[PDB]
Amino acid sequence: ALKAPVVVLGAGLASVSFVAELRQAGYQGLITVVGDEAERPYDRPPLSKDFMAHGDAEKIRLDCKRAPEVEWLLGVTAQSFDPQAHTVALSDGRTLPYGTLVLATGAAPRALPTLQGATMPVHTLRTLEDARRIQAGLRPQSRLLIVGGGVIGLELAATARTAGVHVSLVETQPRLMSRAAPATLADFVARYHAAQGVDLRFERSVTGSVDGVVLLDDGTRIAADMVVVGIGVLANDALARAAGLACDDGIFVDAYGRTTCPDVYALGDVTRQRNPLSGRFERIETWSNAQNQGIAVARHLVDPTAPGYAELPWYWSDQGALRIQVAGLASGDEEIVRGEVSLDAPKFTLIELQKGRIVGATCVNNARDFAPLRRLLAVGAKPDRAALADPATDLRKLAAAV
Amino acid sequence: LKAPVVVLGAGLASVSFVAELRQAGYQGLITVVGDEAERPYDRPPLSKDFMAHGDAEKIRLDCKRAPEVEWLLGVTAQSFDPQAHTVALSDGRTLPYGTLVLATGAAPRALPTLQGATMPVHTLRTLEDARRIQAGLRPQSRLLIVGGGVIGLELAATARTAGVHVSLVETQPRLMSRAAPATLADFVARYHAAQGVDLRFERSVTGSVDGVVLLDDGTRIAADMVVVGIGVLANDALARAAGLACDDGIFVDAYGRTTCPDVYALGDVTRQRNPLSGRFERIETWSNAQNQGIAVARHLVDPTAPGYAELPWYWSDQGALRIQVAGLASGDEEIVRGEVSLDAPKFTLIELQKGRIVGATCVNNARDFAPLRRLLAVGAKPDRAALADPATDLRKLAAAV
Amino acid sequence: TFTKACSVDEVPPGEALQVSHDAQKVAIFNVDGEFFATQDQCTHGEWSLSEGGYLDGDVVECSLHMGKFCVRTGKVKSPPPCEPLKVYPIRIEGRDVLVDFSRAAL
Ligand SMILES: Cc1cc2nc3c(=O)[nH]c(=O)nc-3n(C[C@H](O)[C@H](O)[C@H](O)COP(=O)(O)OP(=O)(O)OC[C@H]3O[C@@H](n4cnc5c(N)ncnc54)[C@H](O)[C@@H]3O)c2cc1C
Ligand SMILES: Cc1cc2nc3c(=O)[nH]c(=O)nc-3n(C[C@H](O)[C@H](O)[C@H](O)COP(=O)(O)OP(=O)(O)OC[C@H]3O[C@@H](n4cnc5c(N)ncnc54)[C@H](O)[C@@H]3O)c2cc1C
Ligand code: FES
Repeated sequence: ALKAPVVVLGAGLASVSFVAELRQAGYQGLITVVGDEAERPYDRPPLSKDFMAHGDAEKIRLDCKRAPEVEWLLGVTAQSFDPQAHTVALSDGRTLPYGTLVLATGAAPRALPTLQGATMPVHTLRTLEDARRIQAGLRPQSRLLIVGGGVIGLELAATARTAGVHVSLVETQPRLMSRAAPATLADFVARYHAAQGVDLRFERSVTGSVDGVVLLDDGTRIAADMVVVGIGVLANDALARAAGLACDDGIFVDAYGRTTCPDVYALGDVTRQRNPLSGRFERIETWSNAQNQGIAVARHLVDPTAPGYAELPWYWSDQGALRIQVAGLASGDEEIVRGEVSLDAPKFTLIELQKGRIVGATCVNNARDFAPLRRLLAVGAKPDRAALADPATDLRKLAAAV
Repeated sequence: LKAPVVVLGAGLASVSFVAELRQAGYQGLITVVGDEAERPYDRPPLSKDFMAHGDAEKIRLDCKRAPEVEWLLGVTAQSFDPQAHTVALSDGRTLPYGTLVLATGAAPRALPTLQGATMPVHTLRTLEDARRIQAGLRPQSRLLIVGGGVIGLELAATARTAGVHVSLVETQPRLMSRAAPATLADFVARYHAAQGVDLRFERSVTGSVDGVVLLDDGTRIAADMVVVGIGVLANDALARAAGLACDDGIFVDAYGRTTCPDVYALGDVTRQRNPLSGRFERIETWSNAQNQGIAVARHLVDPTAPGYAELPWYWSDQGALRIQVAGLASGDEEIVRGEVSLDAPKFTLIELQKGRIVGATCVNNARDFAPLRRLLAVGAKPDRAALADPATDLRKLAAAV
Repeated sequence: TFTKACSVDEVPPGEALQVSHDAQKVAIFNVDGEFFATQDQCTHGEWSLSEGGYLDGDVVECSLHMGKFCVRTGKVKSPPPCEPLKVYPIRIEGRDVLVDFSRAAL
């Protein structure tokens, strides 16, 4: 039961998306939103794109326009809350009372401890401070070493290239994007990346540095004028474990965003929820989730006959010449291919199935397939195998019809 | 805490909760709801001595530490509406609650292969689920056993002693893989092996013909009976229809709370933080049920009391063996102590992880178990040399080091 | 200066044809009989709104990230887009559909 006052900790995409559904669903009680960053809440995905380019923080601004008569407290940290007093201590000395408390504190990046004391600069990229900072480090005749081959290593590599930097990349796995991409796509994309001016080093390790030169485990030397660490993000659930809620690198929540603690909710990167596709409680590190879990949770708070979050996971990545969309599971017992898998005209889709049922699907420069495959996903459909591989088949009339 | 208190289920978990609520102070109403007709009983002596004598009187739980409880025995809870603060039972009776406790435990996994297949087929968990067995373990008989799990191997060894021809086929290489150390599991297969038990491995299961029990290697496993012990699954249906966070158990913090306010969960039905790996697992033991249920009652009553914080531990009686296991089965090293003997066992395995004890195990050696639990709980890094000197006193060690 | 971007048939009800004046790619939509010409590029990830996108009513959805705008003002009806679409004046002069690739409001 939603009771005023409503207090949200974190002013990111989940916060913002969350309180707009509060009001723009008819809740005009008191709301306060706390964030430890000082600046209007800003979209994060454009940082890996546009921002290194025309470095405008003013077009990537989360526009909290749909949240009237909200109280923002930016540049203010939440140190702790008391579930038994129903208050939150902030950094500026103030006490926030609450009937309902929402943790939407996201995740932080797990920097390099081996690049602990590097004479060269290094940044973990997660904000509009770090953003501005790498970007402005991206000069034409220069070096840059990225550590990690996931989406941030790849996305930032790409523009580093467009920058004019000779980019090389350390990867600890034998593949890129192990966390959530079909292997085909991963193997595609790396081949995409080689053919552009990016120097890939799979299976390797950063054992340390020397003066101005990198140190892979194989004693390898790398002259880098700037380094970037995108080894992944850990949940910031610190205030959560502190107060006794259920946490395992992330805060557990059920279908309405409930925690194990009465009057406390949780959304976005910080949380661990069911993947209906797997059945396992995973943290889901997607914009997609950030927003829609946001909405689904604030509307159930305002309308309890309404369902809890049910949507299926999906995300994007826009690295170089590749507008990629990935939905549901990365893994199936069978894979189906459509289109032309070329590093110069790539325009295709992958479909992943499991005993007939679609468990997932990607799209590279083929948006028109995405929506219809996602809806097929959503009802766990097992369509006709041969039709799915028949390029005369349009997946919209298939998705739409039966 | 909010009366009336309602506990769903009446196994060891619930009976410990209310028996402790009372002790802790609580003078409020309390109603317990048990689908089986039986007064609360204990499950470990079902694969053990009950099969040796068989008197339900003998395997009975003390409810006198928990006075003034409306035990609804013989009834099943069909749902709860958390918004309404009510429980729907099968006797048509409704139950309003202030605090609601889910202590339903779990059920014996089934095996399709023996689904209406000639001879009797059983699981061991419930009392009724123990006498049909006890009436099948005829002194002269054969018998077969799926899975070398705690109840499969306990029943294998209570069998033999009657002069009843076991036969154990398991789908994995060793025994006791879910939790025991690989060291422990080898000595137990050789020990049972040395006791008759034609132990088979990585060998499931197809076709039973009133003699020809199921198997992928055409085997006259030969039995009138089949006791199946392939693991169990959380009875988390009602919390599930309720919308609480589940995944083959109800996720609870160390205070017992689920994601639904005013609803708690205890014992085998739960998924909770194991402080050794820091993962949420089902802790399906006798000690967790008892202990967790007490520590949830204790903090509910007193506002200050700390949350549940024991590390896992269990026991298994298999023939002459008295196996006691502490913590995780493995780390980066293992020290062995005492005698690893075929006919007269008595040894101790301690597991280490970058020098801190993270696991222990003792067989027919109970004075050593107790101290290692003690060092296992503080995070001790004792001297490994000394740990292996058979003259080192582990009590001396524990009660000081 | 108004310049003829297409015909009143090239762009039928509920559909939409781009127009590449110079390199001024422009989105044209027909909504129940009225034409509204917008900037073809989605302000979020500069995907094509006329080619691939879904106009439901006077609402254009993005197939890339499934963001949504109004074709009459160019105002986002749903993020990820943070910015409105700029939109061009549009005249119909018989069977021809006029756009002045200047005066594109925002
Ligand atoms: C570079 C980059 C590129 C990405 N690209 C994509 C993409 O292409 N597609 C996609 O689907 N996803 C992408 N993502 C993921 C997406 O941005 C996240 O899923 C989304 O931002 C989740 O936001 P959130 O609100 O849950 O957490 P956040 O956005 O981090 O918001 C958390 C806020 O809480 C503040 N906070 C934390 N602790 C406290 C405290 N104690 N007191 C006060 N404030 C606190 C934080 O500092 C921050 O202001 C990208 C992310 C980044 C960083
Ligand atoms: C034969 C056997 C031997 C064992 N031996 C050992 C051993 O040697 N060492 C050890 O550590 N552990 C042993 N265990 C495990 C230990 O006994 C269990 O961990 C323990 O009994 C679980 O406690 P519990 O109270 O949570 O669950 P349970 O004992 O399962 O009790 C839960 C009760 O809830 C009831 N219930 C479920 N749904 C409903 C409903 N809808 N309405 C009403 N009632 C409902 C169930 O029917 C059941 O009676 C053994 C278990 C068995 C079965
Ligand atoms: S490019 Fe249209 S919403 Fe992303």
